[PDB]
Amino acid sequence: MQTIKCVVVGDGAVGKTCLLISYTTNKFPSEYVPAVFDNYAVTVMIGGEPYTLGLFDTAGQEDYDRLRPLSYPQTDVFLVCFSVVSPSSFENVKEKWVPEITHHCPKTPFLLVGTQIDLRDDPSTIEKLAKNKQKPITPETAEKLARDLKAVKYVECSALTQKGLKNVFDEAILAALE
Repeated sequence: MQTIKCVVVGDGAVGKTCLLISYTTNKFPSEYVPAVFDNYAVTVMIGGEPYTLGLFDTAGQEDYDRLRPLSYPQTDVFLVCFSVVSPSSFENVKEKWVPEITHHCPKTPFLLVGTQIDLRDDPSTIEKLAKNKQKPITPETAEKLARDLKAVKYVECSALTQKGLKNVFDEAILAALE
């Protein structure tokens, strides 16, 4: 209980980096991304009881056989991030993440977060989809996928505005107790 380990991972997600950096100091635009990606540790004050928080993010490598599972994951909280503006990203959650989770041995609470709301497929974007007749998927269609097995809870956040972190900020504390 001295420290809380949490891992962050999403399916591709082009704005995956901007999501992590925006939390460190705000930077959705990420006009310029850093070369090598390093990990950052931050602590939050709560009722006067500061707790350290370790954030882990994949930075390519892979070919180094990092082996996240380490035959014994030390993560007590698993976070997932996906976009609801693209269709292929919707199936990717079930085609790869649903089965891949088996390697992690579903024995811990999972949280499903929806990001990129508000944009809901900006107009210029829905036009590009209209040509392929894809159309964006609604959050209700995604919520059913989480309740397909045993999703603990689902939440939506807007990174474009500070309305996204405020939603996942209160929920993040709940995991701290666990």
